Amino acid sequence: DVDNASLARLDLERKV
Amino acid sequence: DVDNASLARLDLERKVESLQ
Amino acid sequence: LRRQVDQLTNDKARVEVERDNLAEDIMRLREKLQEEMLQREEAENTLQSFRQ
Amino acid sequence: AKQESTEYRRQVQSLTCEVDALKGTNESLERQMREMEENFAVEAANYQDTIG
Amino acid sequence: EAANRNNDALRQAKQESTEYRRQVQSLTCEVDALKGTNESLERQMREMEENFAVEAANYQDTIG
Amino acid sequence: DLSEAANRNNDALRQ
Repeated sequence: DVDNASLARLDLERKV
Repeated sequence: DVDNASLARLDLERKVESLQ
Repeated sequence: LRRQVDQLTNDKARVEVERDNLAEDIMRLREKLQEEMLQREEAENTLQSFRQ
Repeated sequence: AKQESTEYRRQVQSLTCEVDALKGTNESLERQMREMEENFAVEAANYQDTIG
Repeated sequence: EAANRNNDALRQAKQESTEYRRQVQSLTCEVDALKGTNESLERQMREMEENFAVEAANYQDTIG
Repeated sequence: DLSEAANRNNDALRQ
């Protein structure tokens, strides 16, 4: 769930 | 190790909050 | 950088769930094997008072 | 009849601890299912929020 | 900024969830271990019911 | 405003 959360962080980073 | 992964995830959290 | 993140963290999460299954089975087997001890290791030495 | 009533008392006491341990193993599976189910509810919510 | 306080809640709840899933699962298993302890403590009370009973009756079989 | 009010309601409903 650090990986499942990090794949979700990269979709947020793509916005950022 | 879980704290270091939480420091990584924490920059993109505070960024995507601020960028609204 | 973030494309290196997505491809690195997920092949690690594949290897980690290939171990999380073993650690869930051992933790499940602890609870059961301790319920087995709760009867068997009481009976064992209690019945050695009676072995005499 | 008192010796038979003392052997059936050992069978009672052994079979009580054996089925109390199998019940305690089923409650241990119930509790491990909860701690996986608490993760699954949190993983579903984190995934849906991350997508939206 | 009234909206950033909500984006911060959504970013902190993701960080929180990484301990919260463990806190939930530990407090589940510590309740569940107290529950397997309480059924097994009533088994110590059954084995005490037999102990007070054999103390009362089997001692008077030895008097018999 | 509307998106982060909708995120707050989603996130209190996740907590």
